[PDB]
Amino acid sequence: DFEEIPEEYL
Amino acid sequence: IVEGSDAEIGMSPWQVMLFRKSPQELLCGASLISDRWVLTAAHCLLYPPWDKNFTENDLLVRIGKHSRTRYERNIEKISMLEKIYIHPRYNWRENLDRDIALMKLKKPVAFSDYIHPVCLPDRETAASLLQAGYKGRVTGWGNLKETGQPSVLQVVNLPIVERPVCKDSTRIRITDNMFCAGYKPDEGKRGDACEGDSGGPFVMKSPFNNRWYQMGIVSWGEGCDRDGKYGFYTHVFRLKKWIQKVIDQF
Amino acid sequence: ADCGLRPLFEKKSLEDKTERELLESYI
Ligand SMILES: CC[C@@H]1[C@@H]2[C@H](C(=O)N1Cc1ccc3c(c1)OCO3)[C@H](c1ccc(C(=N)N)cc1)N1CCC[C@@H]21
Ligand code: NA
Ligand code: NA
Repeated sequence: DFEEIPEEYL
Repeated sequence: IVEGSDAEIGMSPWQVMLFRKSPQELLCGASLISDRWVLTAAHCLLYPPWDKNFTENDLLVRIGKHSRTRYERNIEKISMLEKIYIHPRYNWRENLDRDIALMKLKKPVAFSDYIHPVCLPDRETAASLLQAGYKGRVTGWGNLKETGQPSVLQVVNLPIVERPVCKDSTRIRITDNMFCAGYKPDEGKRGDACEGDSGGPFVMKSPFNNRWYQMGIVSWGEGCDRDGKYGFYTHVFRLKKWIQKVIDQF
Repeated sequence: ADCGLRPLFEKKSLEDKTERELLESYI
């Protein structure tokens, strides 16, 4: 259930 | 956190969430102690019986958070790990003695209303505050019960327990590098850390200078909020010489 | 220098809802 974080952090 | 309550906004601005990249999940709690150093439990990172051995690249630190699952745009900050340092004598074989680790961030995090470092105790504040019956505060996004999950950061205040009572509560060999906290069954009140709260801080507000100090790290327990059991915490002051060494060397 | 003083509480002289419980325990 975690909201997506900006791809920049991945 | 079991039998705690919702945190207020900005109540624990040193709170850190350790977040796994893939699959995306809550790994543990942690603490901000400067603009580039995060403190957590060794077991959050390394635990060979369960084949746990994370590398820097495996996780993220999320700072400034309140909601557990939401991406808190314009409020949280997400940071990459440069390096993990685990206590070289962390005893994962036997009792989790010296359950402590440091993470250095790749870049300094900017402090804000929601992001601010906690103090680390010196001898005198530990001597003054780490007393049976004195209460500290534990915070985290861990489970609400031993056997759901919170929408926002949880908080519970818990009294430090006498070392003999800690010892008599468990068959584990306890060391001077651990303390326990929690109410006794006849005290009526409840509360404990639980799965997901691991690595997060046990803090106390000095009545001498009105500053918050992190006296412990959520380390282990038997179940959560069980009558006759206590949460165990890494004794931060007792390992401070290693913390200083690491930060001074790196 | 500034460690342990929260922007939304100590810096503004606002108390959180249970910090006084801790104070009362410090006997
Ligand atoms: C990875 C450790 C695990 C950790 C913490 C725990 O207690 N362990 C079990 C344990 C305990 C004592 C030990 C040990 C393992 O090996 C030797 O000494 C931790 C944990 C559990 C309960 C509490 C608590 N009730 N306050 C605090 C922390 N759990 C939750 C998920 C990870 C797991
Ligand atoms: Na015992
Ligand atoms: Na208990």
